[PDB]
Amino acid sequence: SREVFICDAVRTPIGRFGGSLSAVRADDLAAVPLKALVERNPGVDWSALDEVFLGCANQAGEDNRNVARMALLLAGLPESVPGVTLNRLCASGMDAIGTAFRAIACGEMELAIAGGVESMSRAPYVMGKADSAFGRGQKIEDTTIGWRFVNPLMKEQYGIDPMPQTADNVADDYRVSRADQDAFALRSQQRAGRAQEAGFFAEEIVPVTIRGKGDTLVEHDEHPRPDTTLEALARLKPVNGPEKTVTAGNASGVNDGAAALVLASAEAVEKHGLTPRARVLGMASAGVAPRIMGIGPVPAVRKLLRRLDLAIDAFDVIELNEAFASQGLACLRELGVADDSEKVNPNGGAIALGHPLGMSGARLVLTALHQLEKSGGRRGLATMCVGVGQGLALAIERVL
Amino acid sequence: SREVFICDAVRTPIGRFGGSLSAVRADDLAAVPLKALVERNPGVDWSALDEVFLGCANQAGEDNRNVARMALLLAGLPESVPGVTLNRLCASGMDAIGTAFRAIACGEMELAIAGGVESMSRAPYVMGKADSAFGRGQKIEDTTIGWRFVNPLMKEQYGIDPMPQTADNVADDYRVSRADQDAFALRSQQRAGRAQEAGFFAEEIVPVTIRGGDTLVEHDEHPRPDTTLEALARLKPVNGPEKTVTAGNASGVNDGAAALVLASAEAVEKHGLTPRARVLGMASAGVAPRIMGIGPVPAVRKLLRRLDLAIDAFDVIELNEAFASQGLACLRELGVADDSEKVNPNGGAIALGHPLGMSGARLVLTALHQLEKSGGRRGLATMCVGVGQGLALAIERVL
Amino acid sequence: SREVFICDAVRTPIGRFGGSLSAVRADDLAAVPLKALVERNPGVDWSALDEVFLGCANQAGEDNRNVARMALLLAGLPESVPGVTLNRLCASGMDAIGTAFRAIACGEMELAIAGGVESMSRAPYVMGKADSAFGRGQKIEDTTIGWRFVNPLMKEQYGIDPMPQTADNVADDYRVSRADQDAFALRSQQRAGRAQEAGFFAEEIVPVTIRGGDTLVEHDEHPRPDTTLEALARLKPVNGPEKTVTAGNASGVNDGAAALVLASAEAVEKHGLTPRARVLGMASAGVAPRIMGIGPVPAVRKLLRRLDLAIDAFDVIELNEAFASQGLACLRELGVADDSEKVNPNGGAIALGHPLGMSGARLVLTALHQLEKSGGRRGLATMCVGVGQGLALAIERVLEHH
Amino acid sequence: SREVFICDAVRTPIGRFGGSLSAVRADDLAAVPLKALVERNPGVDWSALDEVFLGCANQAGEDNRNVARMALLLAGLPESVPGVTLNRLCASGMDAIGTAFRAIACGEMELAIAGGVESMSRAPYVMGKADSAFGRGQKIEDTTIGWRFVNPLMKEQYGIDPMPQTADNVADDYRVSRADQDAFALRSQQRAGRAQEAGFFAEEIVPVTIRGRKGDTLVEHDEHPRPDTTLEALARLKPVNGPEKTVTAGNASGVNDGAAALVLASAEAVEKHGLTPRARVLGMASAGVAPRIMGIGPVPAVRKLLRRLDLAIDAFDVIELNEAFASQGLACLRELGVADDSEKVNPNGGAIALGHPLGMSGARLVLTALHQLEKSGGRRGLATMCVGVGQGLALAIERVL
Repeated sequence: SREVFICDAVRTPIGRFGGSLSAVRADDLAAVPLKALVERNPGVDWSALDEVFLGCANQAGEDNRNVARMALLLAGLPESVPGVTLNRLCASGMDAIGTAFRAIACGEMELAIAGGVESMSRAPYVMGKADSAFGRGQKIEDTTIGWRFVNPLMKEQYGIDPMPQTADNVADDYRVSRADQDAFALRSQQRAGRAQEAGFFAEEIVPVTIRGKGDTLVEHDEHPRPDTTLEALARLKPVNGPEKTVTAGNASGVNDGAAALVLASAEAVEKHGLTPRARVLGMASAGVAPRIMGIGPVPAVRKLLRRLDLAIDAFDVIELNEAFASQGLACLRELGVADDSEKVNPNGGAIALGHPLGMSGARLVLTALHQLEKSGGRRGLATMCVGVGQGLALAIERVL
Repeated sequence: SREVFICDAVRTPIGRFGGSLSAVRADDLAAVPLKALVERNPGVDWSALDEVFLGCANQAGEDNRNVARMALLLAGLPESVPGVTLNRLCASGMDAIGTAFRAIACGEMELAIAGGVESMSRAPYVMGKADSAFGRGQKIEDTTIGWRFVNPLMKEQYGIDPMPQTADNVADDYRVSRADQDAFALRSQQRAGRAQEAGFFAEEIVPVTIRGGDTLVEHDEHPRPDTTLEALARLKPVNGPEKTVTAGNASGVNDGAAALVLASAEAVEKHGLTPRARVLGMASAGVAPRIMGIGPVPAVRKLLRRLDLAIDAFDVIELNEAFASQGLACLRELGVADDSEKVNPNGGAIALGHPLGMSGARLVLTALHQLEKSGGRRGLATMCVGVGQGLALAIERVL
Repeated sequence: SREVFICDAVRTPIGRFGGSLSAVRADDLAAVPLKALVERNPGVDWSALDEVFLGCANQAGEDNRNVARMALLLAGLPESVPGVTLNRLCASGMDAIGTAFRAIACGEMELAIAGGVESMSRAPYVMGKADSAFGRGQKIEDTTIGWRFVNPLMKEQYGIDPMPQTADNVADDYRVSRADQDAFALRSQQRAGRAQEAGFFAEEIVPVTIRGGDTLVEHDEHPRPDTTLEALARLKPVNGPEKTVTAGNASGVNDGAAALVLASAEAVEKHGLTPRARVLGMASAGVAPRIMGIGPVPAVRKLLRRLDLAIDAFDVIELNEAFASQGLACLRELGVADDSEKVNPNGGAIALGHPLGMSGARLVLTALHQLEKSGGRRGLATMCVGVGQGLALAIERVLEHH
Repeated sequence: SREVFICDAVRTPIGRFGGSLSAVRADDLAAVPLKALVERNPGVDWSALDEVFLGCANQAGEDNRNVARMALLLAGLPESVPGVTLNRLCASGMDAIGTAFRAIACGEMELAIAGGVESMSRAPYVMGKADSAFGRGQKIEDTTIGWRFVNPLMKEQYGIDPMPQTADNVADDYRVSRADQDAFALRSQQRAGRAQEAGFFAEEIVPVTIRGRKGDTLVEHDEHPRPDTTLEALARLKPVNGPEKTVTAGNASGVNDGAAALVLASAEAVEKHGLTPRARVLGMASAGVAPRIMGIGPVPAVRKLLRRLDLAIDAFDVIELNEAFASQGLACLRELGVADDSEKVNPNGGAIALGHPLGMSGARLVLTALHQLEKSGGRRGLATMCVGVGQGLALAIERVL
């Protein structure tokens, strides 16, 4: 192993479904943070960029045929730069970062961009080919979210629980009450409201231009509900019926966004005049039962911390993706961290900010690093649950 | 050094479009080699498997939402095993192996499976959402091959040349005659027919069970062993009578899957594995989309500069045969004879077909197979990528 | 042949594409005039209704599988009442009336409803089946307007000219200027604006209930009563600057339904109906598809030859205004002045819109309405048809004596 | 009401779903009987044809935008000849004949062609527009058979029972046993088998030629019959709607492709054009019933026609009762007072053997009733059929002496 440094990092705002980014093609959306990294670091010879690594969970729409390569071409990067796209659903953007990290760490590259994109607004319909002449069985399925082309052997053995059903399964199996879930969701809105007002998100964001009438600029996260009250949350009806616990209020949404980071060896930092902001420590993955996918981060974090020989206490910032309050609380309880820890999602998370699957994992690493710089903390841990039962964890350390 | 070894490696047969594997869902197809590797190596505690890495170029069909994880669950691997899917179009399967290699090389994992899948038979149609109430503008597009949801900025700047058009561009720009392309295609069919008859492909292949009573698919379906130079010389070019690329000097559209075991020294010792090769390294390069077939040249050169090796250092070169034109253009730029017996000794994709995600993994698997049969040392696997890339991966047989 | 009477007649307002009626399923929309006739004539034993005949040009969407029978059931008519749907594209609604007329005229039934419906807003996409395992050639086609599933034998022999191109072919071959087309369009907008202001259309219309709180849709959405000659003269032609057909001298894409009661002398007496007109007859004709707009000329001639009437025996002529070019070319062939006050006296489809299946029912309904207002005797309704047809239907107001 | 004659009449063979006619566009298929009427009757000035009327149940596919006019143009008929398409689902082709009849009977025209077409093989999929930006609710529906774009009000008030369910409802409410349904099915296959061997269908049929790189196929024979059907093979089939029900694939018609067309003429037109008058049309009547028991539709349609003509059912030498399902065939015969096994009912078999291309079937019933009257020397024929969403239609004819 040699050392690997995260240098510059930017993200787009995150839009609501059908919202402020809904007119931006996924490939063009993935380009925006790449173009911004080129314009923010003008001292770099971009023909020395070894690879662009992007996470993308869909890849059926405008993000088809390796959107990493589509996006780097659209962003103005030299045609000599290769690109590759990663799919670990919800954790694709974190996976891109770990994958760029491992490539640099064993000496195969010097300089890379890793991040992620999802346009859930523009997710297309898919239709299976007829497998016989004049086939009457064709159907179209929405790829915004959820299962399509269901394998009967998968449904039989593992189920096809929608994500909110998995979050109810976690609330049942780990005993996470409606009240604790709603209190977690309120803290995410409150912390994100304070961060919004302080300009913490504006420090992360690069704006998107919508060419419409006249050009407009998207600059603000659209998903947050900073006026949320505990009383409003307690009135919401659960997604899966009156005795369940998961609601639209204690869960993230469907969203659009992109993010990208520079990773570099020590030599690349010195050749290209980069600011090394953090060292990557490592990434680990784990499988769990698909029906309780939200608990994924517990064995992923434990595999990483065992190999790094570190306790959860060694971390000043923990970014635990808030796909659902039920699974966030259950992961914190298993790992021995207080429900309301100020070290965990200190500026709020996905319940406030939304969850464009491919982008989210890149956002978590980006914002952990950002919060370490503001707080003068040392170690950061980013972790998230993954559809069909996985977790992923990635640790960093601020450069002193 | 911190060595990474390729152990067991297997592949399905390769099916024609609408052919012998066309009834097998992409996810079930991917699961076939994973289940074969489990059954062939029962001394392994499979709960110690760190990751499944699969290449897949499409991911809109039965391969959606991370086919690596779908396939490992369908194959019977424990749910504790994570999976991730890579997309570098044509080279996805080679990228999977290189990615597993890097994860083990830097100490993050011990034991991985890497491979690839493509069901081009069962690739779906895609339809964009309406952006307006009562939208009249919707259309469906085929994802079997080629461009869909064309970005007009991509089309203006780099073009949207179909793969056979790029191959014609390489023929013109690198002066590769029709006659040279057709002779290359004939050698592929002849080398392939010999290897078939010798039972070489059968040693790589694990059979696919098709449920009707039940049948077994065991034989590669794409090869045309009775091909003649006169039969190739008579075909009309895809892009008109001036041009050189035909259906005969080109790969087709195909279905298949492959998977390899990769392991640290420690994992080999712990799980009683047979190490067969050491992975030396992988490199990628970009080129102009319009001549994507030349991608292997700067990828090979990047890898060989880092390893400190000349192209003559390799006993086997597996160069994907997407198009005879780009195969020859690459061989001539690299200083290797058109007809070299070191290059694709048992034939390539013109004969065997090209299920995108699978091909990269097949090239590594079969390079290692050929090294064992010949007593050679170093193998080089390389291939072009749609939208202008190349990938190269080098291996070395163990002593 | 016995006499056949038109009794009560009603229509929905006509909506724009994606406008005021765009949320109403085609079948529900067809039910609205049927239900209005039942509630307006509560005297009648509706179990004696012999048939519902509706026109509909599309029948792929919510109007699939015989919208006449769907609509009569949704309207609350007894399940004992049968229904049949007619498709002569643009003239389907007129054909429904003429078909009811003929059934009653040769004694096969006593009492019918005839009308038409179109929801061009909600027209679906269609997709051919794959003719081979793993077929790669599938596509989807919009059914809102225009050609789909094109037969190469039809394209080669007759062409697949879009409707506005056929209107440009009629303007070229019959020499109809841009300026005469624009002046014909202006007259339709002015005439319809006077008719709107007087409450003439409100008398035709029954409201559509939109479920949200519920709203009512009560007035035509398509008219542009502030239209000026200057504003029409500025519009760019559909098929390029050397052509004449525009958005302003042509009808639109529209939603609407209409229905009329038809009865024998015996049904009028038995059910206590008010007879308002007798049907004199219907005739159809084919022309070249490329000049479909001239269809009404041989249709009107064939009808008037059999009825032994000249064109000036008609107090009202409702000529569908699909395009000003073909309206003018038709009036000039029949010897009727471009600006006649007998022709479309309350304006036409350039103002009101053209929901294909409904328009033909609307023309007969509004011809009869105009006869009652003016004290006129005979009306003629005639319209052009896609792929080269014309249809013409003549009525005579029932006159009292002493 | 003056007299109206049926003159020449022809049909394609009936193909199976995805079978012998499956490569023929619906509009080209409809053109084949029209082209054959022209070639068989060169004594006609075809510029005097007043109208082509075709039945068609679907009209979403290659049959879109008035297939009557598309087909007469493809058939080579002059562009001066108008056409109109009727939709009464299963009865559309009978409706076309009645409609041509009524136009001639009240003096509005002299010479017409009437018939029907269905290509159930090539029926397309239909997809509703999204009613909102980025709508997630779109779906496609097969239009081969069955409900699409279901109205929740129709489902709540009347149901959306598929056709076989309606036939099970008729078997339950009218007490029609599985045994009687299978014996009815067997008689249809045996009668169609004898008619086939006798060349009876060959006299009705004009061939379709299909081209391609494997050469020409001449399609000449009905493909749906299973003349080797046995009672024990019928009795082994599993019912469509579960073990308690009676309707099977063996005691029901299928999904099929075909076209048919008939010449109708006034006395004067018969004279002027050198036509052979074969039958007088007596009349047509329609009736509604509950959609859930649509198979009983022919009972009130027949009773209404026979009341107005002042005829008893026994005045007919031939009854062509469409065999959509044996259950409704038998229920209708028992209501009209005609024996289950009558030799006057479907003497040459019916839709259980021959198939049911919706728009075409009603035209075939009238065509083949007239044919059987000519072979037998019978005087009066009755054609009747049930209709999806609860109708019947009945049409009566009289052989010219």
